[PDB]
Amino acid sequence: LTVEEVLYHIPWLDKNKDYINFIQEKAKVVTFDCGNDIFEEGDEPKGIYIIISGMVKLEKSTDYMLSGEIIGEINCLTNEPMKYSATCKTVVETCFIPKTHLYDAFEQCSPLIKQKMWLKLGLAITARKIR
Repeated sequence: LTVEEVLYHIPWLDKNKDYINFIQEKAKVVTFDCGNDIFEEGDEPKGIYIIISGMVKLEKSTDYMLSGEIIGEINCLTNEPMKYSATCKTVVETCFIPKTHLYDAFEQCSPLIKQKMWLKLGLAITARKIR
C-alpha cells in the first residue's frame, strides 16, 4: 500500500524505523508494462527492486518472481554484472532503491544492513535446499 509498508517487509531493514525512514528518502515506486525488461544479462546493477505486484521471469541466455520478492541484492553487494535477464509477464509494480542510496545507508545508517542482506541470502539458500 505505502512505500513505508513495503520497506517494513524487507528482512534486512529489520523493521527499524530509522533505517526505513532513510531508505524512503530516495526509494521510488517504478512500474513496468507487460513484456518490458527490467534489465538484461550483462547490465551493471542499478539497485534493488521489491516486487509489489505482478510476475517477473528471470532468464539466463527460467525462474518466476512474485509479490514480496526482491531483485538485485547479490549484484548490489558484489557490484558484478547481472547474470540473467528479468522480463515482466504482467504489469509489474516495484519499489526501487538506487544502489548508491543503499551504499549510503551502509555508511550513514548501519553497516549491519549489509551483514543482514548476506544473512537473508544465506537463509534463502538453506531454505531453498530443503524446498
